[PDB]
Amino acid sequence: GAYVLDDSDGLGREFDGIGAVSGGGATSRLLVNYPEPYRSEILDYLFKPNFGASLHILKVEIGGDGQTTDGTEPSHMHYELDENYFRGYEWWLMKEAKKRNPDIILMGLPWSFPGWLGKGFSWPYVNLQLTAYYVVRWILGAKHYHDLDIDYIGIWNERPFDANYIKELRKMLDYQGLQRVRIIASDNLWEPISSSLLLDQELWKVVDVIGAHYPGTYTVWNAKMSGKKLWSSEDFSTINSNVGAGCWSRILNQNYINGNMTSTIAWNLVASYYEELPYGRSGLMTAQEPWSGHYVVASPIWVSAHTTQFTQPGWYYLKTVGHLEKGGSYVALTDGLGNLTIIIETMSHQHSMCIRPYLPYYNVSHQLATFTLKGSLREIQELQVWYTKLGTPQQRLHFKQLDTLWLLDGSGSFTLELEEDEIFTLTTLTTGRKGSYPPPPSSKPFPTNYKDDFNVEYPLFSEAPNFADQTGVFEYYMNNEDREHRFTLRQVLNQRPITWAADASSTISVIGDHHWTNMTVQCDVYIETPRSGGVFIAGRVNKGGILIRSATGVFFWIFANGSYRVTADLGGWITYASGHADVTAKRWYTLTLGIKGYFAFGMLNGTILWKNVRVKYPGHGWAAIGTHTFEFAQFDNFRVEAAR
Amino acid sequence: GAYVLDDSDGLGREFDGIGAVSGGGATSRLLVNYPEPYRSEILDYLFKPNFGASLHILKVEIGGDGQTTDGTEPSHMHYELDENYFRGYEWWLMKEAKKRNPDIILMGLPWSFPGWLGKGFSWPYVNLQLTAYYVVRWILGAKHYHDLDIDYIGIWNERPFDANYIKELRKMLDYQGLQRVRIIASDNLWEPISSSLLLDQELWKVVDVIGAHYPGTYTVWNAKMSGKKLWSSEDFSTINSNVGAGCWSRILNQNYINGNMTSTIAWNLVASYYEELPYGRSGLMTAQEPWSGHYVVASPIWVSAHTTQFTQPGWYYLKTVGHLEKGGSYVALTDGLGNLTIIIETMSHQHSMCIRPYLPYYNVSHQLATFTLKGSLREIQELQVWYTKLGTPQQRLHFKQLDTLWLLDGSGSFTLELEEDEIFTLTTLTTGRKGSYPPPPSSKPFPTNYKDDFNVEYPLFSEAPNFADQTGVFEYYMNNEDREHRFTLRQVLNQRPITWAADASSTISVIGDHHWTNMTVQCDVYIETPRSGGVFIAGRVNKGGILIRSATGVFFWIFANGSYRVTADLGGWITYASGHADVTAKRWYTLTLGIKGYFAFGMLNGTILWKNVRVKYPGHGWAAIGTHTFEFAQFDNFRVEAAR
Amino acid sequence: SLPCDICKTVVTEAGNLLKDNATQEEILHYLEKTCEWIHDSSLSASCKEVVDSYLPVILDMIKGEMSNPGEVCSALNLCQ
Amino acid sequence: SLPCDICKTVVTEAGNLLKDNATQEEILHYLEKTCEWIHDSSLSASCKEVVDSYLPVILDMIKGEMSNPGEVCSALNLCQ
Ligand SMILES: *[C@@H]1O[C@H](CO)[C@@H](O[C@@H]2O[C@H](CO)[C@@H](O[C@@H]3O[C@H](CO)[C@@H](O)[C@H](O)[C@@H]3O)[C@H](O)[C@H]2NC(C)=O)[C@H](O)[C@H]1NC(C)=O
Ligand SMILES: *[C@@H]1O[C@H](CO)[C@@H](O[C@@H]2O[C@H](CO)[C@@H](O[C@@H]3O[C@H](CO)[C@@H](O)[C@H](O)[C@@H]3O)[C@H](O)[C@H]2NC(C)=O)[C@H](O)[C@H]1NC(C)=O
Ligand SMILES: *[C@@H]1O[C@H](CO)[C@@H](O[C@@H]2O[C@H](CO)[C@@H](O)[C@H](O)[C@H]2NC(C)=O)[C@H](O)[C@H]1NC(C)=O
Ligand SMILES: *[C@@H]1O[C@H](CO)[C@@H](O[C@@H]2O[C@H](CO)[C@@H](O)[C@H](O)[C@H]2NC(C)=O)[C@H](O)[C@H]1NC(C)=O
Ligand SMILES: *[C@@H]1O[C@H](CO)[C@@H](O[C@@H]2O[C@H](CO)[C@@H](O)[C@H](O)[C@H]2NC(C)=O)[C@H](O)[C@H]1NC(C)=O
Ligand SMILES: *[C@@H]1O[C@H](CO)[C@@H](O[C@@H]2O[C@H](CO)[C@@H](O)[C@H](O)[C@H]2NC(C)=O)[C@H](O)[C@H]1NC(C)=O
Ligand SMILES: *[C@@H]1O[C@H](CO)[C@@H](O)[C@H](O)[C@H]1NC(C)=O
Ligand SMILES: *[C@@H]1O[C@H](CO)[C@@H](O)[C@H](O)[C@H]1NC(C)=O
Ligand SMILES: [Ca+2]
Ligand SMILES: [Ca+2]
Repeated sequence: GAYVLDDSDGLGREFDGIGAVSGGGATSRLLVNYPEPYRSEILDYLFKPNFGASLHILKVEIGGDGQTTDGTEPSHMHYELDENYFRGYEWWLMKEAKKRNPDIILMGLPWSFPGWLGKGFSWPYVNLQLTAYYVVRWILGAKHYHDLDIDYIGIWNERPFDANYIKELRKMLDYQGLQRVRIIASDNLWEPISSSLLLDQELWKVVDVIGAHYPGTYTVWNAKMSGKKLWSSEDFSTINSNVGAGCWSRILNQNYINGNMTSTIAWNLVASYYEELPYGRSGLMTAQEPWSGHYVVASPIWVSAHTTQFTQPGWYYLKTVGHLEKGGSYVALTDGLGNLTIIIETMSHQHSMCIRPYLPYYNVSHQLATFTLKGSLREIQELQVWYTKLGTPQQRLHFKQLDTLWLLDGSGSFTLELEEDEIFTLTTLTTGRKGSYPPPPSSKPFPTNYKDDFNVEYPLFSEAPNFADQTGVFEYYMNNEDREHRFTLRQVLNQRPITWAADASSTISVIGDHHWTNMTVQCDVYIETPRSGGVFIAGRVNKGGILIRSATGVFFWIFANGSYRVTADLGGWITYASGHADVTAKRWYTLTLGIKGYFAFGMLNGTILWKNVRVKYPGHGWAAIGTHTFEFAQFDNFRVEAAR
Repeated sequence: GAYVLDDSDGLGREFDGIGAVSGGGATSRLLVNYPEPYRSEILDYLFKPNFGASLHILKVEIGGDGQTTDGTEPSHMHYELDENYFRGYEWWLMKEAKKRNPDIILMGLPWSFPGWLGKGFSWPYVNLQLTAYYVVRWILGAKHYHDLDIDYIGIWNERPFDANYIKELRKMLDYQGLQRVRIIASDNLWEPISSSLLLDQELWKVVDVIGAHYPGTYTVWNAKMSGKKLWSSEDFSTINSNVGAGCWSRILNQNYINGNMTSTIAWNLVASYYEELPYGRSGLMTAQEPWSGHYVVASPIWVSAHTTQFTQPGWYYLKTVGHLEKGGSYVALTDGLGNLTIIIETMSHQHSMCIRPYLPYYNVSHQLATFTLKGSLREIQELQVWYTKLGTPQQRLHFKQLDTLWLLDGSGSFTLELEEDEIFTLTTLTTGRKGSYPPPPSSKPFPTNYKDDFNVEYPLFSEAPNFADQTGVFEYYMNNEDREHRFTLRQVLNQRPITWAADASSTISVIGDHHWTNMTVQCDVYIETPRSGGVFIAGRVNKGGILIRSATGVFFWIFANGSYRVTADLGGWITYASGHADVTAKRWYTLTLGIKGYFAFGMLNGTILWKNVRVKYPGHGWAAIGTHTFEFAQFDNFRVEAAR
Repeated sequence: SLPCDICKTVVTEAGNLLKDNATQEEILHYLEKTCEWIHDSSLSASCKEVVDSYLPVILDMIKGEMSNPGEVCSALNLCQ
Repeated sequence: SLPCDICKTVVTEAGNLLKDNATQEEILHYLEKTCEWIHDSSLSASCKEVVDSYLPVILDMIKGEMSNPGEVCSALNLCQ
């Protein structure tokens, strides 16, 4: 089997880059509170050129206050007339990425929207101009407050598009001097966007890129025909084991070979969210322990390097790419300056299955491949070699540089012995590097004794560390008018968002160790809504993210009508205990909840309210705080002591 | 506590009887081919008075050719001009039940309907008259051909009702001289039937009984208010273990106590369908091995006896019924001829959970219950006692008669010592009997070497034994015009019926042992449709019933266009092998399919067509036959040899 | 009055669409194919099973409401 | 002509009805409730989880088709 590589008949499509997603939702949540130098080391493995994953693209969620997979992300406009360009962690992340790689490509995309944009409906297309103004404000803010140039803007993540909205968005962007910003649509399937572009000349003109999710390396006829750039704008979403690394390796090559896709973007960037939340450990690497500093440079990081360190957006694929006789594939790219990169993969079916979609069986066996460099490639005498072998610990080798290959015999030809689950990068480039930092601290569970008094005058981030909001939005709050409770944590949503997921009907933020079973939670609470207001503290909270509605545990609620209730569920369908209590609005109370084995008790201002209440056992989960509906409330002097 | 029982202030509601369902779907399939005396013994345990379950009601499915849970059931009208009142096994079952108990109550209800009836639509209410004539004809057929009086008629099982169809049905029945036949509606939830009856005087007049499914012992306000009889027209559906028996025990009492329900009907009568099909072993007893004669007189049989042997439709409940101080309940009934029956249950929450709906925790602890007989019940001085204890085999006493109680002290009072999971029947009746037959043969797997040449000239039943149709309908067929293939099996559906379940798009009948993994299937096949026709033989078929669409195995197909295909799925989405073959319509071919480990082969007329084709392994399932669509085809000389 | 007559005719047509023979099979095939997109090699059964277990009941339930056009229009405030 | 104008307004009323704020939560509650009827103590989680996962996507997808009333009417043979 001889495979010809040649540029004599011209070139293939322009390569657009490899990237990853931060968001959809709160995937980078636990990264922000990592101690130095570890936080900066992690960022280097992700973004530093000629080091680690050396990513070309960073795609971020434009927070809309709704639950978007592993938590909620704060919006720049919680209410109409509200504007704040310093909430959350996406601004910080984009700036950190840009510091390491100034040529990084930036993309923004909404999953949810604040409820006020709906004007009575849970729909973002009620006023096209208004929704476009909300999105464009985010782009302008990125530039004005953070010196960030957003390169691409999306429509509505995995949700219907409105052709008129897309057109209106283009008009709005141009009007605000953002003609350079490009539009990608529709961050869903190939259809109906592809056919819509063929039937509407005006829509065709305003859409720059067709972005499809989890395509399984293939495209559709209408998309090829559109003549637009085709990107796998969301892919991967698999556990970062060797299997996850194989999946990533295979699709990186075959998305172009099989589907003419010139960019692939992984969900997600780094697993910095509690592993027990949906799709745990599905990032290119792992960083879910800010309390310990422990992080894992997972296999997908090196699979990324095989392409990212040896290609750049603007290079061109050759016309000569394809599959191997006995399984696997090869791609080849040039920069038009005489450089050449060759990427070969032999991922076995059993060690490269992604979550989406279904992968049909294919055989891979030992083989030999001969490559011949025709055209201007013949003039190349030398190639650098990089190698990776995925599998068992006895046989895993990552991004190891091998002996240089020479083609001095004028033949312009070479041969390789290929086995299964291997990656080879053959490049003229000398800049390759397997980046290294000393090993980080060992893994350790979440602290068994933890407290946060929220007494931070000028916080770096909008929310206290380790609190992962699952419905509603919680923020640092300063109340000067009170000396006893000057610095608190406040739930700030006053209405349900235009939801992406099925958010709970009560707000909730989870924290700690999901393994915890016996625990004591304490918090000072303050109900802002007279008569109707309510708050809670909870333990053994077992579900979150897109499943937040399903959460069970032990919930201790107090209400401003002088009542209390103890429930088994966040939904409050199952009552453990209930009664009266001396509770009103606009008054500070200390709540204590103790859970041990089959029994629980609750305290109000250090006095027993209820005791020896039988609860389900065994049971385990996080500690939590929240409010009865989307209402204002404050929390202070949070404490938890637990046994795993 | 002292529990009073009295008839001085009058009586409660009239008791209507305890019953079971045969159908929805093919639940009695494997009973018909049991050898004697076992078949007759099973029937006695079910229907013989003062013996076993001694059932008051038998509810049957009116076959509509569609898949209705564990298979398809044949209709009396496959086509508009087709009428046959001798297909299937429901006629036979009703006659067998009636022979044992002439006072048994008979009910009929459609799940599916044949296609033709819809007149181009998948809706039964297209022509209200044609649908009513189709149904009423069955009821008349039941009398004219089998001398059976159908007492009750339903609408459409767990599907929407049409008030105008319900009105047409009454008219139709009356017009055909069936004024005695009563209507039960709507075999779904309490609503919208209950409120519809309150808003429509005309509908109220034509509906005799409100029949609800899996009510969880409760009714609704509108149903109580209607003044109609309320029945749990479908309940139970739980594995016939001690847990299943507890569920049945508890609901039998509490459906009346909590929901004013005067009848409870269990799905299903007897588990005579492959256990690996949906809801396996969910009958009052088990009879799933006609090849061995092995049957199991399960616990629910004796739980039934506690009521059925000591009550009869027409008896009245007393006003004095209720719950016990430390958990459990008691009901009491009279015939108004001096007889009295008292049924007590103490089913623990953990040992009485049904499949539907959700059962909330309740405690059951040891207690003493004193019973005093006021009114005309005070004249009673002698009561017979029957006892049951459900649990582990060590503490397992079914329907054991205890020492006779004497209330000679004029007090008209007695006390009982009550533990958990116990049933007591206290009756004046002397007729009680724990029926007994010698133990049936031991359980044995389906024969490893099996053949059926279908050479039955005048079969007793419409289909060959052990073939369980999962899509389409297969019947014995005689073709005199051919001597080599005079007696065959034929798929007779030529169109998709008005489906209750999600039937496959190809017809299929499964047979054998679901545990089989290595097997050789052989069958002579005959394609009736020119050009477009297709048939198959299969092995390792894993799923059936309601999930027949998802079924996977090794399917060997041959089409009248001169082609073949080997698939991993019934849907044919996954191809193992494909190619050309010397195959046409209206010609007999012998198909052989061999499956062993990772490899399979196929033969056409003893000649290899394909060999060493790699298949998924491990894998296990039944053998099967079928057709590409709803089309005519014939099968002959069926053979299977397998290893479990 | 007059929009009441037209409203009733629209509901009728929409009903007749879901009532078409082809409709059930066409929906199952769409939904089973989306199952291959939603999940991998192992969990392709769960998804497909859920679809073949509830789709009939859901579709037939909707056909039930489309069968009373007067009632639909009354809720849409085009009849009463 | 005239039934095309009425048809379009019917699709809009229904479309706006599903688009009401209260609609999502209402549907969630209904299906989450029916999950207690369909399954017992153990399997009440599976049903509820499936509901909270796919209803969002399904409901919002329908709201999309209702958003083009002309297209709906064209398929209903009241417009073209
Ligand atoms: C969380 O709290 C529960 C409640 O106390 C803990 O469970 C209890 O653990 C103790 C000690 O491990 C068990 O006691 C032992 O009982 C056996 C006889 O059953 C006896 O031989 C021993 O000497 C000792 O007394 C107790 O049974 C157990 N209770 C239950 C209901 O399981 C649990 O261990 C705590 N978990 C954590 C992680 O802290
Ligand atoms: C169904 O057929 C398959 C295919 O033959 C059977 O599996 C095979 O069983 C044999 C004997 O049990 C296995 O061979 C053994 O291999 C080991 C080394 O691995 C060797 O030490 C032994 O002396 C012997 O040669 C064979 O590996 C196995 N094949 C596979 C793929 O599992 C299976 O047992 C049959 N099942 C039934 C119920 O009949
Ligand atoms: C999209 O990619 C496909 C390949 O997946 C291209 O189709 C052909 O690919 C073979 C090799 O697999 C080449 O020999 C052919 O020359 C390709 N066709 C053509 C017309 O060049 C397909 O061309 C690509 N489409 C676009 C729009 O570039
Ligand atoms: C391969 O790519 C490198 C990287 O761009 C090229 O090197 C650059 O060459 C340009 C002129 O062609 C100079 O202005 C840059 O300063 C060079 N940069 C570096 C880091 O070397 C190189 O020309 C390409 N071709 C070969 C054969 O190496
Ligand atoms: C339906 O059954 C309920 C009980 O489930 C009856 O309601 C009352 O039940 C208590 C005992 O549980 C008695 O003390 C009351 O006297 C009952 N009410 C009446 C009006 O007698 C209810 O009566 C029954 N409904 C019908 C229509 O008979
Ligand atoms: C209890 O029920 C039995 C069964 O019906 C009654 O016995 C019947 O009594 C009638 C007259 O009342 C006779 O015509 C039947 O021949 C009797 N049948 C049998 C089998 O005994 C009995 O009267 C009822 N009362 C008591 C106190 O036993
Ligand atoms: C894979 O290919 C090799 C070589 O062609 C062969 O030996 C092996 O049996 C094949 N495996 C499968 C499962 O097809
Ligand atoms: C059940 O009741 C008994 C007696 O009142 C008591 O000892 C036991 O603890 C109770 N169990 C539960 C789980 O409530
Ligand atoms: Ca504070
Ligand atoms: Ca024969």
